[PDB]
Formats: sequence, structure tokens, C-alpha cells
Amino acid sequence: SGNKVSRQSVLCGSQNIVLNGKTIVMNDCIIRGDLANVRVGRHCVVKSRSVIRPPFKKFSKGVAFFPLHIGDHVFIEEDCVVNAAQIGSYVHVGKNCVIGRRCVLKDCCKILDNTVLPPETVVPPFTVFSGCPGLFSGELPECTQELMIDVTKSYYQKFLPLTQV
Amino acid sequence: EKTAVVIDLGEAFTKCGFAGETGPRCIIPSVIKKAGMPKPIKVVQYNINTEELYSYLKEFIHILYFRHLLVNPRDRRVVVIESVLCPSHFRETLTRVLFKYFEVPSVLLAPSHLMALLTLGINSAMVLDCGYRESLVLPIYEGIPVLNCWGALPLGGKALHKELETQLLEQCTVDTGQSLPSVMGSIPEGVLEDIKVRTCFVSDLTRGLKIQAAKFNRPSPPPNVDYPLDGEKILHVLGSIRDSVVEILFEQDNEEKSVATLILDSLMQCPIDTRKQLAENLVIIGGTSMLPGFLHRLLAEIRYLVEKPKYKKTLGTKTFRIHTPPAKANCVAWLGGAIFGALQDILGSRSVSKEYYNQTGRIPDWCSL
Amino acid sequence: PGAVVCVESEIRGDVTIGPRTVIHPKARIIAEAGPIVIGEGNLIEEQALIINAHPDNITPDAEKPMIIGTNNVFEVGCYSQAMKMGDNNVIESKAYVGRNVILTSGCIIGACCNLNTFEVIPENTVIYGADCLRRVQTERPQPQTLQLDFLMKILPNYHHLKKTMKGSS
Repeated sequence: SGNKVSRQSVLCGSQNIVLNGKTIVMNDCIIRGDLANVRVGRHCVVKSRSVIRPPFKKFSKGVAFFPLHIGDHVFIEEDCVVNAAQIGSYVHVGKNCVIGRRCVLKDCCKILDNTVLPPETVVPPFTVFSGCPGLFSGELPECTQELMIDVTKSYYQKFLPLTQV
Repeated sequence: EKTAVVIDLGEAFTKCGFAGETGPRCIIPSVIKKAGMPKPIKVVQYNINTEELYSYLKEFIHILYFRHLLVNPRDRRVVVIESVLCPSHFRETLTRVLFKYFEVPSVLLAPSHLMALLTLGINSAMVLDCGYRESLVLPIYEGIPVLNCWGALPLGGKALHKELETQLLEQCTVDTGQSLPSVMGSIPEGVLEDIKVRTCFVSDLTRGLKIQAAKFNRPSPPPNVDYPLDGEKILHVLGSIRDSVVEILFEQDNEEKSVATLILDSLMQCPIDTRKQLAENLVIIGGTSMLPGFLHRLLAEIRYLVEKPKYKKTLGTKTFRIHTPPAKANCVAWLGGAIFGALQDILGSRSVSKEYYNQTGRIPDWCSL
Repeated sequence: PGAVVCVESEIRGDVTIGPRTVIHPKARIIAEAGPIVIGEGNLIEEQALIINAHPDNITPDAEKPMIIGTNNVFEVGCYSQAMKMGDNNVIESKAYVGRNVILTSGCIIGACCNLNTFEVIPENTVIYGADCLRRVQTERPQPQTLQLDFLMKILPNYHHLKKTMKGSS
């Protein structure tokens, strides 16, 4: 009900796909859950041109990859190729980002713009991601990240209300 | 009880780790990464504002001890391996940052050549440290460094970088994105370091003389290989160019000076009884000495200079042996400081403490009073 | 026939795809300039932009039809505008092929990598993602046995995943 899905956005595999309350799918989004399921958290803002593709078929005899996930208050930036990443709640994904195979994003993370998280890259909680090759830039503040996520959730709710159908 | 910290600062790279461990834990370059900055700024600089340097040193030390050491240096001692003739202004700034900001228990500003001598485990040696900025000579005899016998030409890593930048700009061959020479005015330093490590083949004495003869009125030009580069602009670098860049390090004429001649000038200044032991124990350390096929070209050039009439009348017949160290050529100075700090809790007492710094004023540099 | 062409995917001009080819959703295959040629078992992922260079000039002709090799794993969001490719070449996501190219067999392009215009990539060499033309890391990508076996395993996983996707519909 509360989830504002855009008209230009596409959600392939509706049974596999999953959208929590107060969600926001921007225009030209692609939540392709044909092969596997895609779980979106509450108050999660998926920005425009975001390719939400399923990680694996989940039909492998041994060591099948985890399909998709997204914690609450997840600020997914525009043009972000989210694939096979278990995003912890309050994860701030950067613009033009790229998630790897079975990448574990921790709580209160801050992915930089134009980043590339590699396969099986376990990011630590309260830490800014940086570099061309994934690495720890520095420890992030708890109060500043929570305030920015609250402001982003309020702004997305206003755009969710009007001008989309 | 307490393993002390070891630091070895410099303009290009910085060896750092724990005292006692055979070789350092890590070696991050001297530059720092700042938010909202086009290029990375070097930490170790001279002749520049005091408060700015203080902030630059704090910024470098903060990024260092978390990544390198994984500990507070407030528990145990530090060994700051300054190269001798590192400006007193820069030492005072280091002393301020270590005591005022961080509040360490103790510090030490000991020389690089004496510690590099502690690695060999001999009391007398002629030493040469070919770093980034300068190529410093300093003979040690029976522990004490003989100071007035010395030499340091501006002919280290930075001189080789400048020559590479000049010769590549004169003869350039970049691919399309073929021709198009001298499109970009300059090139970055980190790329130019990687070119020196991989491409630059050091020549022999006979090859070097043939190149010098060719420059002033062509033999053995190969081999040549291209170097890949970002943004789809591969450049076809030549083989005669990189050999010519290496040749200027050993160029005698019209200065009467080179890396080889600097040892002979240092030996000339030394007294007669000291002379023979320094000649027997000729140690080579530093960054430029890591280049492939360097120690032959030096030893052969040293011998050629001794054969010349001007050095026969003083030096004459001498057994120039190059006793090499346990660790690699760049990381000899650090290993000596690690030996000095780890073993002796006694020789930690001679170094300056926090209690002594506050009341007095400064660590004593080799000066008056 | 015998190629998994998606409904959302777009094709234009002459385009002869090989056997067991997999065209993913929202994939552009603009072959208006010249006749496109896809190899057998070549998987084109979603949001991919397959372009061609306008060709046939008498003196120093610009290009010819972009011939993709067999078992070529083109990742999602990958640009391939006029680039000659070899068999068993794994182009990563967000990549960009040059205006002219010669990608040899057993390749492995990195993510966010700008492949060179008028540059032939050698046989058996994995490209680092960031700065172009990185020579390092080419042993595990050997020209065969190591990369041919890995690409055969990658082609099997791609065919198995595409078969599961085709079964789901």
C-alpha cells in the first residue's frame, strides 16, 4: 500500500519479489526476480536506473548463492547495480555502485559513489567503503548517518505521494 | 616486556614496524590521501610553515599507527630513524608531534648509517645510502661516524625521475584513442616509479663507456618493450632511453662527481690508519641500490676510478669488498634500528624521554654546547 | 532458432546469433551500420549496449561487422561498440569496449574497465578493473587448460542458469 512503485519501473517475478512498507521504487528501475527472490526492507529508497538482479538460480548441487536482500532504511542511490548483496539495515549505497557475489554489507555502512564491492566481501559495521578495489576508508559516525537516513526517508515520502502513476 | 616502535621516515617511502621482528610489518608510501584534493601531498618536506608541517606529521602518524602497529605507542618506546643531515627544523617538528600531541614515553633521533652498520655486525665500515632526494656517504670507524669525511650529490631517485621525464618528452610514441608525440606535458610520479622498477636495465662498465662515447661522437641499443597506461593510451618506450637515464648517475665529466667518485672523496678525507678498514667494508644501502645489476656497475666504476692517476697517489692498491646485509638494500637502515631498540632496554636510557623534553626544550642535535 | 531472445530485449538491423545464445532483458542490439555476428553459447546480460561503427570508406576504412566469439560471457551493463572478440572472453559488468579492438581468446575484462580503441588485447590476460591496459594478473587466465577449462565451466553455469530461467519463464 505505502510502497510507491513507479510506472516506468519494472518488477519481474512478483511472487519472488518483495517490497516492505513505506518503500520507494524510482523510475526506470529493474527488480528482476525471475530466477530468485528479492527482499526489500521497510522505508528503503531504490533510486532511478537501479538494476536489482537476482544473484543465482539457487539450483546448484553444492554452494548455491544467496538470491537477494535489503535491510530497513536502505538508501540505494541512482544507477546502482545491486546484485547478490545482503544489505544490512541503514546501508547507504553510493551512486553508480556495484555489489558482488555473496557480499555481506553490515549495519550502518556507507558505500562510496562509483564503488565496486567484490564477491564474498564482508564489509564491517560503521565503516566507509572506499577505493577502486574494495577497502576500509575510515570509521563513520552513528549520529550523522542516522540523521541523513531520516531526512532521505522524509523526502522520498513526499515524492511517493504525488506525480507517479 | 615491551617491544618498541621503529620508524624510518623519507620523501618516497617509509619503513615502519616493531622492534625485534626480522623486517618491518608494512611500508606505506610517504604521501597522504586527503578528501577534496586533486593530487596526494608528500608528508616529508623542508622549508615550509611550522604549523602546517605539524598538522601534516599528525595526519601521517595517525594513519600509520592504526594500520601498521595496531596499538597506542603510549605504552612503549619509539625509534625515529632520521637520516643524518635531515634538517633540525624538521627534527624539532617531529619532536613536538611525538611529545605534545601523542605524548609518547620516549623517542630517539639516531642516524641511519650507524644502524645500517649494526645489521652487518662490524664496528668499522664505509657506508653509502642512495635514497630518493640525495645519495649520502658517511664512513664509520669503530662505532663513531667520521663526520667531516662525507659527500652527498643531488643524484638519487628524484634525479632519475627528472631524467626519465626529460627523455620520454623528447622521444615520445603514444597510441591513439599512431604518432602524436608530446600530447601530455607531464606524467604522474607513481607511474614513473613503476617504470623504473620494471623497465630500467642497468648497464655494465664497458657498455656505459660505449654509451658515453656515442653521446659525444649507438652500440648495444636493445632491448626495448612498451609500457601499458590507463585511459587507452599505451606508449612505446624505447630501450636506449632507459639505459641513458641510468647512465647519468655514473656520469663523471665536467662535474668531477658521481655515485662512485663520492666514495673515493669520502675515503680521501679520512685519515691514514682508518683508510684500509673502510675500503675493505664498503656497505651499499638505500632505494636506488635495489635496481637490477647495480652493485657490479658501482664496484667496476669504483675500481676504474682507482686506476686513474689522480687517485693512485693516495689510494693505490685496495681490496674493495662489498659485504652485503641480511635484509634487502632499501630496508637495512630500518633493521638496524629494530636491532638497537628490541634487544637493549639499557640503550633506551641514553635516548631522550618525555620528562627531559618538557623542562629542557629539545632533543640535542650534533651542534655546539 | 535455438537462442533465448527475451521479449523486453531490442534488436535492430542484421544480426545473426549462434546456437544456445542468451539475450537478457532490456539488452540493446543495434546493428544498423553493419551485420552483427554473435558466437555460439554467447550470453548477453541485461542493460547491454551492442553498437557498431560506420564502415566502408575507400581510404583507411573505419570498421567492419563486430564478430563476437563463442562462449563469450558479456556481463550486465556492458558496452561493446565495434570490438572484435575471441572465444571464451569474460567481459565484466559496466565495461566499455573501444571503437576498434582485437580481444584474444581466454580473456577476462575487469569491472568498470575502458577497453582500448585501436588496441589488440593479447591471448590469455585478465584486465584489472580500474586503470586501462594493466599487464599484471595473466597466469591464472592462461591461454588454455586454465582459462579454457574455466570458460567451459562458466559456459556450463551460464547455460544451466539460462535453462533454469527459461524453465521459470
